[PDB]
Amino acid sequence: STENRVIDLVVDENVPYGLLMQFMDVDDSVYPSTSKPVDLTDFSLRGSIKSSLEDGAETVASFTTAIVDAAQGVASISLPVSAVTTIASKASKERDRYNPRQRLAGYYDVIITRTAVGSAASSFRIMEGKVYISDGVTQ
Amino acid sequence: MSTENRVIDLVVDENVPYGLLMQFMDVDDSVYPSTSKPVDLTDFSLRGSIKSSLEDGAETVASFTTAIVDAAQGVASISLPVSAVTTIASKASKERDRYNPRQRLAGYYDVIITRTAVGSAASSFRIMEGKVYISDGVTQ
Amino acid sequence: STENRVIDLVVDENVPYGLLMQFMDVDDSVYPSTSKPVDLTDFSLRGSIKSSLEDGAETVASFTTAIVDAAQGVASISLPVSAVTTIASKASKERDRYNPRQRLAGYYDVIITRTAVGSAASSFRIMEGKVYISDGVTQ
Amino acid sequence: MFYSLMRESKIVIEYDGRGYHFDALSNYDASTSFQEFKTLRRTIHNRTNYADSIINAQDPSSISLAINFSTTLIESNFFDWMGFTREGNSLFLPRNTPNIEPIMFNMYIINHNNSCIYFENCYVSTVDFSLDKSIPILNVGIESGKFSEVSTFRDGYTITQGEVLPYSAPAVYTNSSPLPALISASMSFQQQCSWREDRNIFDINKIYTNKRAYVNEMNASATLAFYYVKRLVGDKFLNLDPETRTPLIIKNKYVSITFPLARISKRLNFSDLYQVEYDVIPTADSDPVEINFFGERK
Amino acid sequence: MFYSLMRESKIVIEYDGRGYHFDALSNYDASTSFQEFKTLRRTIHNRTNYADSIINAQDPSSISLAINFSTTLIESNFFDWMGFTREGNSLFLPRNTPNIEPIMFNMYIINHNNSCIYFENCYVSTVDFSLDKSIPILNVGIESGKFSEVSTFRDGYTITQGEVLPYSAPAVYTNSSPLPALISASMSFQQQCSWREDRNIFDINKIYTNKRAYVNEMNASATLAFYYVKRLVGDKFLNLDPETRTPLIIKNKYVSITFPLARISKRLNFSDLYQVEYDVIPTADSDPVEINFFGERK
Amino acid sequence: MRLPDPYTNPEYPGLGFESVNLVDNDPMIRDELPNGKVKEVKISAQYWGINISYPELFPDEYAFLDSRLLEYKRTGDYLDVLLPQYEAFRVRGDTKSVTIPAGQKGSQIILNTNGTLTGQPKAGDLFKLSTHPKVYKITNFSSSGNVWNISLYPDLFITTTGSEKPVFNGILFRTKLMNGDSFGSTLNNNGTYSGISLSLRESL
Amino acid sequence: MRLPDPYTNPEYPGLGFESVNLVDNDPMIRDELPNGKVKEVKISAQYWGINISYPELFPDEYAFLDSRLLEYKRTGDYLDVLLPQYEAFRVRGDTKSVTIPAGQKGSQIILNTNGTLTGQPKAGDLFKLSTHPKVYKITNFSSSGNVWNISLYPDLFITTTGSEKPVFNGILFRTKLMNGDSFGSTLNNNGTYSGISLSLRESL
Amino acid sequence: MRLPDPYTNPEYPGLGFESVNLVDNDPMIRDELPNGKVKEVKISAQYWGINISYPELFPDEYAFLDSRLLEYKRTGDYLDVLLPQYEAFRVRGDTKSVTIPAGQKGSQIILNTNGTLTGQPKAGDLFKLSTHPKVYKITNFSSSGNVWNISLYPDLFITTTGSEKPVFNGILFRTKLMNGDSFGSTLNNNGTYSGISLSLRESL
Repeated sequence: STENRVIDLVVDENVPYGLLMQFMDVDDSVYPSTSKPVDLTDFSLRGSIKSSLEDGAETVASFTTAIVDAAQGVASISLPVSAVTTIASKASKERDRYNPRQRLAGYYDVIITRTAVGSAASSFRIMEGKVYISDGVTQ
Repeated sequence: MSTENRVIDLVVDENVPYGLLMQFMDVDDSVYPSTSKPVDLTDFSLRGSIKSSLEDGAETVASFTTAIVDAAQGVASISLPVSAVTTIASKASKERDRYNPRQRLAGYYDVIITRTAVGSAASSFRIMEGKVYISDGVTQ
Repeated sequence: STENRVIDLVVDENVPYGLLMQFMDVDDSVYPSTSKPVDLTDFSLRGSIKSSLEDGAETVASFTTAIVDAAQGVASISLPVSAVTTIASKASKERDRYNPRQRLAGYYDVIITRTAVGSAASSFRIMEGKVYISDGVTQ
Repeated sequence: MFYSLMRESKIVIEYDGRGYHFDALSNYDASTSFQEFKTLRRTIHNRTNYADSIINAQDPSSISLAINFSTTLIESNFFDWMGFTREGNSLFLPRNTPNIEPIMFNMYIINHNNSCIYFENCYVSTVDFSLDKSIPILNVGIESGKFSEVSTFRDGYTITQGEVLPYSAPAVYTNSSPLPALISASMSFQQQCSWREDRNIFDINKIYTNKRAYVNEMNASATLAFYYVKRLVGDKFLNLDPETRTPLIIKNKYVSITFPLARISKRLNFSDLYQVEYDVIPTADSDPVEINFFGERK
Repeated sequence: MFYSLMRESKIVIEYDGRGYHFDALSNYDASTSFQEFKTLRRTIHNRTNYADSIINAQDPSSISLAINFSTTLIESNFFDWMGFTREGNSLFLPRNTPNIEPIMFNMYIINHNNSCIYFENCYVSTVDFSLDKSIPILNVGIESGKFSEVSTFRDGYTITQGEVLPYSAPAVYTNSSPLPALISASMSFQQQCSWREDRNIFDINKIYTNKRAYVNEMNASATLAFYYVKRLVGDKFLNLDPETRTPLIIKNKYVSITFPLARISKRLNFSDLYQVEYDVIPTADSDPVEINFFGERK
Repeated sequence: MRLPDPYTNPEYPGLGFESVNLVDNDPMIRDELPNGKVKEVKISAQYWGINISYPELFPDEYAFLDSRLLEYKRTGDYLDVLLPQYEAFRVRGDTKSVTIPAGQKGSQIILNTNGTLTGQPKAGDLFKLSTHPKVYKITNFSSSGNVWNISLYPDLFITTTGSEKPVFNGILFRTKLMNGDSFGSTLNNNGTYSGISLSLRESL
Repeated sequence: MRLPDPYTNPEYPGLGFESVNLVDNDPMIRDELPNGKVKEVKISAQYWGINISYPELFPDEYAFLDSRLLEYKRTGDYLDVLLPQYEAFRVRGDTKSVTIPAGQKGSQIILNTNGTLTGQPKAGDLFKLSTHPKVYKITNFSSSGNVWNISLYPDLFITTTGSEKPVFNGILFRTKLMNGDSFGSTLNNNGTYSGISLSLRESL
Repeated sequence: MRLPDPYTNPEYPGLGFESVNLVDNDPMIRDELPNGKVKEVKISAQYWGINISYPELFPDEYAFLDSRLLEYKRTGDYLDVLLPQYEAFRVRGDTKSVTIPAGQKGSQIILNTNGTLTGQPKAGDLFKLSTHPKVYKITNFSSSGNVWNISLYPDLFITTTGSEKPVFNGILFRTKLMNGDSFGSTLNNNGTYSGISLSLRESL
């Protein structure tokens, strides 16, 4: 995977979450800013959130994945408001003294996969890190 | 900049109706510097609230009376009347800021914009957050 | 320059692993170093993952060598997701200091070989290091 | 009356209309001054003794802050403001300087009783921290153009630094091979800007303050101190020969500065125990230098 | 692995194919370094941030040794190698420098486990010792052109320094009349050579090491510190007037530096107890300066 | 056309005059006789020479200045130069009710202010007529009631027709840019333009 | 032909202007009249002059550069250069469907984009006609919908024939070398060619 | 006769070239018409100018160098100068089985390598014929099978007779020492000679 590229997602309470990626391969040896959007046809990403980083952990939520634009390279990872509410319910209560809005919910990963006839399994991990819930008051 | 960007602090002045003027604008910087256009704010409703603490059981001390002054041009306004300001001032902590004695902590707040429309894009975003402070006054 | 054979592999749990080695032959006689790729003829790579260096150590897994595009020098080393699961089963429960997701699974090394290209078995080790399993959350 | 204590202060940096109150501040130093034009017009008529001095400019201020690492990683904005490009929580050193002028911001130094000193047109010119056997701390150095005294100010109630990160021993690697016997890894990053003085005859009888500046260069550097250790007779890995290109990383549990290709120069000191000292700079064609900021659990 | 301790070392100087192991060494200091050519090619096309640095030369090393006097007088070879002519156990300062280039020799700094640092093309550039109320010791200063790491070396098993000479109080005379109230007699001798850098275009893409040097001048000097003492009112022998030519000798039980004719300049300091300071150099037509080395019983 | 200065355009602070040089150019034929008497002859006219120096210029400041200079060189207009040190407002009022008697061709203006002007001009100030572009310096001034006696350095370049109106404030030099035959500016690798100098000459 | 630069040959970053001096060279019959009036007549054609200074060039980069320059000297054609400070792509679109009505001489020009171009060319930017190789400099801009009115510093060398197409991007100066007669390069002991500079000059 | 360099004589390291200056001397008559068109005329030949600088020289190094220079001035021979930066070996093989068709008098050599040469020459390298001492620089090279198309900066000083053989490696400049009319070197009091410079010119 990308151990050096761990990013912590922040989901707002009482708000549906949305995050969009762009798979866009580059080759700047010919000239700088030579980037071609990767075709995402017949790609299906999927992921999950679990409370602890070990086997036997209780699953918290599964992202409602989608492919917004095929052949344009714009994939999306997201989950509805009810799932965010479940995350907020399951999240820990060890609030920081100087970041009293963020609580830890669990760990997440998502895997992209190729399901092409004439091909084989091409699962690959593209995201890794933790899911932090930001508290909300306006409901 | 995970959350550092959409957080600012508001200081409502006691005995004065507080009104904050917002101007949405779609600024393009990655493609080219110095390019910005207003956001068509039609069907982009706003709503906000204030609470004393972040716990599950918190008191709704006040709530912004948001209004879209201009449908286009991306101009909106969040404001609360004099009664809400008085309620906030009464329901605020008695511990005064040392660097500015007139300011006392009132609570936390959020602002969500709901772009409900005919198109199936009923998304919601939290565009503001922070702490609410009350600035004491004497003119009454 | 000098030697940099020691590189550590971080394989992902529940995801198949595949590494792409672009073999190359750089020479610094001329100031712009020659980009000549080695030509992969009569070459086979062998690699086993074995816990600890002591004699008699059990073979945790074995790398599956792929030789493709011999003209331009590239090659692939891989192992199926079942091999990944077998590796993750025997990994130690202690986690790495810098990343709380990696766990030491064993050691490895791949050995190039020429089989009677000139009636010589010119086999030498290419690379080496430690294999780290990265605990997943998706499954 | 009201005295002003350094311990009773609060430093808030104003950028983009938001206040970045930088708590976990170990110590800061600043000064303000004015520039004078003092000439003595001694003539054969009157060999005078009294000079003709007029204050016409504000000498730029040099503010230095020492900030502890924090769990919310607000301190990475100093790399962000100094010119590094951002992707996630990692800061890249761009191949070319993006803009001619640096990123300008204002800074407040708050104190009790509505007392404040307002530094304006500031830019981050130096950031260096030493990964050592003591708690790491990055000393930032900013230069101001105009300083002023103001009554009301901006105070960062929400944007603040969290708890200081626990100490963790540094370690420097080549690919994945550890380099033995580390002593002190010191990293240095700079944005060597220069003020463009445009004091003209339209500013006569007025106080001039510097306003605009341009970036001469950006760079990333590191000085590594080791003990002279050899494992073999005539060793090839550990010696005193220069290394034109070698992948280096100065890694910690919470930060990792990566040089995809490095130019290393070595220096041996015949001290009580022999010490070798590296001088690591990125090469000509090296990929952008990485600076990762891990809050907790990487 | 193998660490390198200064206390566990042995310094052997290789001259004429024989190893002069200089024991009775109080302390030595040395360093090695490389010269770089680092230019930043910022252009209007690409205002780059990555320099173009290549290591092309070895910076000359500056090794300093502090050596105690010994009964076998091996340390006088430093005067011998620095250019002084020898007759018996006395070293003369020649009227003219004998050769254009200094006397070159190699030096080893041995350590355990076949570890060594090989300084080559060395020359003795400075030798000074202070005859005082502490044990005398002469600090020699040599400059190297090329340093290297070698496996096997030269170790002076036989040629070595004996036991340190016992302390003996210094005394300075004029002919045979003692000079009263001595404080500290410091002697200095130099061979102020200069490296001739001949780095040319045939050395491009290679590491250059200095190889040849020429002697700018040799000299013998001494600074004498006394207490301001007068025996008569309007004394003629002891005063502050300069002395164009006067025979001087700074004598000890084991060494005696002789100036057949000296140029003395005096300097009075109004300190707690008045101190006069001499500046002794040989005159234009003075006979060669003597340096006698008495082991035992003169 | 006005040369850009930080009065009209303060957003470009680099366009200020780092140092001006008001050169007095009055060519004369000077001959020194052996009897110690130096004799001068004046035929040609006197023209004020202005030299402007600039600091390092950012791309936008240089873009504005170069656009203005190229507009000048395109339309063949006359650059107007304003010197701040000569903008002290002493004489205030209306200059339309003041009358200048005609036939004055010497080096002295006698004008009846008609009591419509407050204050008095100071020696060494800048003075100009409303019908001619030449700029004069007041060398002496004596006021006897409402009639003023202003003395000017350059001999009157025009004979007063009686319709001229004195101008004391807001005086500009109708200059023409010299050294424009080979005009350039080097752009350094740091993005700033350097080596910009304007040698202007009063082309009345 | 094209002068090598990091845009054409990115593998040689040593190429590229350390400093470029874009001088204006308009010869003129200037005459200083005795009355103070300065009269100048433009007869000789104007030509931009480009002075390029190179940073430390390594042996391979200088080999490429002087190979290209010697090919220039051999085949005798013109040497095109692309100034990068004027490469701000401020006008998108394809200019083939842009018509310039025929019969236009002088600084002013009128062109109809027919609703094709996106972006406004601000003053100070470059401009060049498709047919003629002369390079102008926009001094003022004014548009009324699709029609654009552009004022250029040098007068249009040739009258528009109704087919010339605007070129707002990738403008190359058709220049000739002026240092060819005695052009030497010094090699240091460090291994770099130092002080390489060119004095170009636009031809026609 | 070869000029002493640290290839043949490494025992004298002071004889290395501290800095070389390959000067391109191609005198031309350049005339600039008022219509902006610059025109050139070439009659005389192009000769490579080489300038050598030296560091401080010890007595033995100076003795060797001076003996060689005096031998040159005695026999009236031609100094051969070798530039290390032009000694990259690309083309290897035999140059005797390669054929050059005759009648080639332009600025381009077409030769059939007959498959006897490995590698290809690079642009900007040094090329020379075996029957003439003039040194050429390859400005362009296109290979279509075995026939090579080498383009040279100086126009061919000879017309190929069909017997010439290309020389790619081991090329020396048949120079003649200029400034030999007043040639000297000051000896300092420290024994080293200083102020030695060789201004050489390619006397083909």
